[PDB]
Amino acid sequence: EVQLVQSGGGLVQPGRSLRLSCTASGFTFGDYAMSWVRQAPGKGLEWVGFIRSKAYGGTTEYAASVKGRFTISRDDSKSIAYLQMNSLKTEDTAVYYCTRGGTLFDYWGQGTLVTVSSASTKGPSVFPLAPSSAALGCLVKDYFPEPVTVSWNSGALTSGVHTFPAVLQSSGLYSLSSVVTVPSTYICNVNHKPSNTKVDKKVEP
Amino acid sequence: DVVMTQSPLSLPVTPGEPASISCRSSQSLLHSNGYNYLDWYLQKPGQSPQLLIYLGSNRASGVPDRFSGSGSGTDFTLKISRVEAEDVGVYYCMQSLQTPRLTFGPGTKVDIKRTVAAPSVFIFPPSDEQLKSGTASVVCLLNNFYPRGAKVQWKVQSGNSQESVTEQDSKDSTYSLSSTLTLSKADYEKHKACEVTHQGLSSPVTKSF
Amino acid sequence: MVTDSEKVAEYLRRATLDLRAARQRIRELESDPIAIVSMACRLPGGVNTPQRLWELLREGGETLSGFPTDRGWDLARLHHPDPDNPGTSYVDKGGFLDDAAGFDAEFFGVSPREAAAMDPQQRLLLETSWELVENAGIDPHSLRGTATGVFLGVAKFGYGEDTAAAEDVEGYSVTGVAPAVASGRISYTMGLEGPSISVDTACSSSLVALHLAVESLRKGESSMAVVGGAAVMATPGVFVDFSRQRALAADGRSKAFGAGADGFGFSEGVTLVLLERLSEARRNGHEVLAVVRGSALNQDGASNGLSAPSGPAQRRVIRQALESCGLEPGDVDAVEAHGTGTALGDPIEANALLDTYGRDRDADRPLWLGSVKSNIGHTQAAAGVTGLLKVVLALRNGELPATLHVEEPTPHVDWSSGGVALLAGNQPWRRGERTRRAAVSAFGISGTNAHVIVEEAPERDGRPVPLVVSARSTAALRAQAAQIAELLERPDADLAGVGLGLATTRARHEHRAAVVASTREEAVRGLREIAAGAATADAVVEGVTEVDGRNVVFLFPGQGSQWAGMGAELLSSSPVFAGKIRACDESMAPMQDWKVSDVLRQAPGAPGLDRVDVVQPVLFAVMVSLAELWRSYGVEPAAVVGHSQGEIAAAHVAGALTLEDAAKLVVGRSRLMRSLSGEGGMAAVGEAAVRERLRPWQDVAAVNGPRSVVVSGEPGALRAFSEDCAAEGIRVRDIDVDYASHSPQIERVREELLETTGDIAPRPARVTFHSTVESRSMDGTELDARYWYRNLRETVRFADAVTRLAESGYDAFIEVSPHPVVVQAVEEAVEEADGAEDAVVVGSLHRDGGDLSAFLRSMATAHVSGVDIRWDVALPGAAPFALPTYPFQRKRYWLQP
Amino acid sequence: AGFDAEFFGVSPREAAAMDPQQRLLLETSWELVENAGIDPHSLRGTATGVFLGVAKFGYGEDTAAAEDVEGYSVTGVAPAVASGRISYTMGLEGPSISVDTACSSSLVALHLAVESLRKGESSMAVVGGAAVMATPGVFVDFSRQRAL
Ligand SMILES: [K+]
Ligand code: NA
Ligand code: NA
Repeated sequence: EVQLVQSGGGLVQPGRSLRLSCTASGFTFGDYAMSWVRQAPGKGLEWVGFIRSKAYGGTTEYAASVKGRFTISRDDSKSIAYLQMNSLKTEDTAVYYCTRGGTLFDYWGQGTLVTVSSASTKGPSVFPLAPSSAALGCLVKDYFPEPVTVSWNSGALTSGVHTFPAVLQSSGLYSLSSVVTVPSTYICNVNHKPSNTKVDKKVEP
Repeated sequence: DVVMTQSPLSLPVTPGEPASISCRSSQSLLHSNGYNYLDWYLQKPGQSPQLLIYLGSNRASGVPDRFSGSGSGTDFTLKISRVEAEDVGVYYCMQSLQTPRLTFGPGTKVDIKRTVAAPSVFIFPPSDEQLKSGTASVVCLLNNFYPRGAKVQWKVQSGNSQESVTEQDSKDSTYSLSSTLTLSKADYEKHKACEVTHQGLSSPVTKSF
Repeated sequence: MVTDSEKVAEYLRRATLDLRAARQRIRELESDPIAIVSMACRLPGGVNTPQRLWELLREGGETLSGFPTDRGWDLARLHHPDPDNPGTSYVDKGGFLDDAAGFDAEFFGVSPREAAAMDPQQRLLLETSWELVENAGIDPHSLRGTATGVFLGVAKFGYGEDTAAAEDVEGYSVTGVAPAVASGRISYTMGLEGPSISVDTACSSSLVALHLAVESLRKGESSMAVVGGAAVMATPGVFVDFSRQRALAADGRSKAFGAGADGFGFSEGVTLVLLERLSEARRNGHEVLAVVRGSALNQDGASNGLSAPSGPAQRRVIRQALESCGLEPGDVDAVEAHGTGTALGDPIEANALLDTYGRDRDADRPLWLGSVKSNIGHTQAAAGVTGLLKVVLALRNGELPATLHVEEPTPHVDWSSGGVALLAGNQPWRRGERTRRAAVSAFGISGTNAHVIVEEAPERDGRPVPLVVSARSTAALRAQAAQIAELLERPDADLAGVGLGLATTRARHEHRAAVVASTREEAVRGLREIAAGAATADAVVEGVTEVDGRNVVFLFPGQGSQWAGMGAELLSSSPVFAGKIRACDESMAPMQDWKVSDVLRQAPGAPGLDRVDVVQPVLFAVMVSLAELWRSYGVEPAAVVGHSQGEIAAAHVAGALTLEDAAKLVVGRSRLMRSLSGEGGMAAVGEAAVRERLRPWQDVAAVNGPRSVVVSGEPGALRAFSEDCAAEGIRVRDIDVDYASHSPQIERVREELLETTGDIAPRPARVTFHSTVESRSMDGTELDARYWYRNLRETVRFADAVTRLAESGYDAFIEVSPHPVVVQAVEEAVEEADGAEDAVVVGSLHRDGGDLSAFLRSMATAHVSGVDIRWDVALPGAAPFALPTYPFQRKRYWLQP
Repeated sequence: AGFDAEFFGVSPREAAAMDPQQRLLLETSWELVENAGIDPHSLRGTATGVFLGVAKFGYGEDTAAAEDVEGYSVTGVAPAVASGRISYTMGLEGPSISVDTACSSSLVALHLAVESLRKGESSMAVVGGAAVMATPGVFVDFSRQRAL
């Protein structure tokens, strides 16, 4: 069966380089144009570039925002398409998809997250969101990199819980908040593996 | 002379029942060879995009046969004969008359139909542990509403708030939102609330310290 | 930008790929090739494997015998030469199974009373279906919960009908003889979940079952299929009934297509094949003996009499079979005929062949024709798949056996056309340019005809070997070892291939034994011990277990285990162990000058095992490296426990310390113990009692059991204290140590220890870490430098940790060490505890015995008591060798009138 | 016990030796095709298949062995012939199969017939089952279990 297996991304600093790969199996890679498409967190899909098959000249095209920084190449013997990314910028942060086809995108890779940041690893700070007069939560602020997990009462309370997508602050550090509803014994358990940080905090007025 | 498509911004659907997504182009997509150069894609949440229909009405092998497409010229429809819950996500109609396509556009956000519900709003103040640091975070929560599109304004403002939204809940089929106003302990003491809007509300709603 | 042609190329490509996938799907649904992955059988004359059948057929043997005398038949009254005499047979010869009454009831979980009430057809289908899956190289337990279908030809033959009605609370009498249950009981006992169907179209029944199974496989309804038929004549009724018609050959011989043909010769048989889509067999790595290409069923319709054959209908089913798989008659080399030896039916069958295969046939390649019935008779519901067995065996051995009794071909057939030749002798049939194909026919007396096209299958050191055998009784265990012993006494025998086959293609039963051997001769010696019910050799272990998995604890002891050159063999023989050692030396690098690997190898100018500051980091490296070796064999700890500095190995294995931080802790602590050289002592020994005795002094390190204890302190008091215990009773074994641990003597180094090691960053443990310091399960983050000082300082509550874990349901305790120093104490503690009463306790290596063979023996000991081991890791590159099937331990079950 | 033997071209002695399951399947199969508005003679030579659930219930097992030159006793009680005799007498040429999965037998027969029709092997299919308790054996056998 057709497979497009993507690798090679991760965390990178501004100005530096990364090469993404898409390793194809189960079809004749050399007969297809291959395209790259990216999706910034919570945004739409933006075309990055594509490379033609040898049958049509093997040439590339690029979005104006990446032209002169990114280049696409292919190895038809190994069945790999590459995205070489130089001079990376924070707004290049995105999930990068490889897809078969230059016009009809009939099979897509699983995506590769590329995060461009100059930030250092940093454990979060937890702060309570307490009531007064049926809803409380925790604020998990100022950490890097993602992710951070949040349970309540060591996974005993799930009903009414809403853990929100992290947001990236102007400082380069992430922050999310978890909340739950109950009227009228309430701890949020926050776990940030990359800095080996664990925290429990009680919420009351 | 750039060729664009537009589809509805949102579309609640009901499993068991049909759904239709309309698409309009700025220019006929009908080619002399008889086909309309219009393809349909779907991106499910946390998944990569997938092809559904090509050249207007051809269903790719492996796509469920509840999906079909029709139309011609500038007007097109994707039809789902009977929606399944797994069909939620973002649908895109993409013209192929003019290439490259620089963007997929906003697409049509398909989610589970339910009765409108208004946001149960809450305001939380900055903690004292945080004020000891040197910065103040005040949160305004809009819990369990439908459909998406709940807006928030602050009045201690612009350029110092950030918002986040959940995915549609698997149980009650609603959304929740959190906004977070951020000022320094200085600028915070120098004053002594959040205004919500939403279609499920009779009129705007405020919550102050 | 992309041109219009470049876009059209992509769209048209998608349309032609869609078409190609649709067409492939059609061809799968209609004509997907079906692999025959294995076979099994019970046939007359003791022909109880397919190879024995091949042996019979290649010699031209005929297994006809007299009627059975051990079935309660009244042989005197039963025979009478006149066909018109009611109730009697004029023949007294047939094809009968060796031991139709023999059954291993307990193997199949059947009670003695259920067994006796079971039709022998049902009982032999259970044995053969077990064998069938074993012969595919498949652990039958792995088919539990699969969509394996069962499709069987089976009819009642009157078993039990003349036995006095009895009590039957469980309904054994009903299910025991119902043909529906003959298929359903296979599904029930092997946990199969595909459709299970019994069919009856008389003589064509088993090829109709095959036709339905192929359909089920092509549709994806069944993932594999057990296919065949069963006929065991419990009563002589068929000889009597067919005698009234003068339908039986008087001498009992089935003289197919011979001029002597004069009626049926009936036989017993239970024959099965295992089918799978060929593409699925290739995907899953199953052997492919041959391929079913296509098949067709039809009816005679309005023939000249209900049970008369129809030439035209046979012609049609032949053509439909060939057309269903896109082949031409010229593509077929040979036919295994229905071939019953009746005077009416043989010519009609031959003429139908002459008129289909024989028309316009290559003059230099006539169709070869024969019938297995001429050798073994007419196996009734099993007839069709029995002829299929012959075809597959003929393909696999490159030879078409002779068909018997055709020294004169029947003159009622005009063979002059020359398109069809009888196999008067064996004929080579070798793989070559021309693809070898043959067809099998079966034509029932109810008029339903089958023709099936079969094609050849597509063209396809000195290290220690663990040999694992199991069975469901001790007698069956001895037999299974003796069978493997015989296999390995051959020259053909691939030691490693046999081991891998034993480990991956056979169900793991309750009674288990293992031999670890490096030569065939050693393997045979150990298997012969098992075959005698002994396990005296060190390379042989035996046990019994009621579960197939355990909740495993890794135990890491402190000092006492070391020995010179320990683990040195493992550096060469085990990359997993050496890789971990090497990882230990990289992390110990900026803290010492020597290397652990050099110590184990006993390199020149390398430290020795007398300095605490080399022993402890070595033993740490050995222990965490043995832990990784256990883990590469699939044994993952559910919990870890350490004794003194062994807790540091434990914490690393649990995930709570990085190896860098654990090296710090062990090197740090181990130097600082060097400082206290000559200043302390320790010795061995009840806790409360020993504390009374210790009031006079102010010099208790560990509680290993209710009589085992360790006292620590100053050298002086140490000897003074011993004198008392000396001149009073129980012994006081010293300890090879320059210091006194877990005593106040330790306090002076507190300050430096903590500052040296205070840099460590403990992580959450991925594996329960049950502390012997604080006597509880601990978050790994709590294991900071202060904790590691408290481990050096406080008392090791070892026995309580074991006890707690036994009482919490852990039932396998593995001492991860180079020599077993806590196994006994674990064993005693586990016994006294309110925990599982079948726990297992084993070590890893022994002072003498630190090579891979000794480690495999330790894993074997764990395994025969239920710890699951991934034995294939020991046998990289081997290919599984074909093995004998389970040695059923049979008793007689027969309901007599 | 009632049967029109002569209609079906069966002799009196064959009729008595026939399982009533077989006899009533002949009548009902004739009726079946008549009820479709089809001249049954027009199915002669067609690829009509027969798929039946049927098991023995002991008809004739306690009758004294007799002479039987024609073998009526064998074909008369064999479940295979219960399907094959329909094909024989109506001149049907599709597959004719009797199956036994106990209580599910006639829907298993239906499942196999649907397959045969979708593949084009059968042009039409006679589908169902027959149970006539010639002996009381099932009431006795299931009584021992307190299952009734
Ligand atoms: K016939
Ligand atoms: Na032994
Ligand atoms: Na115990």
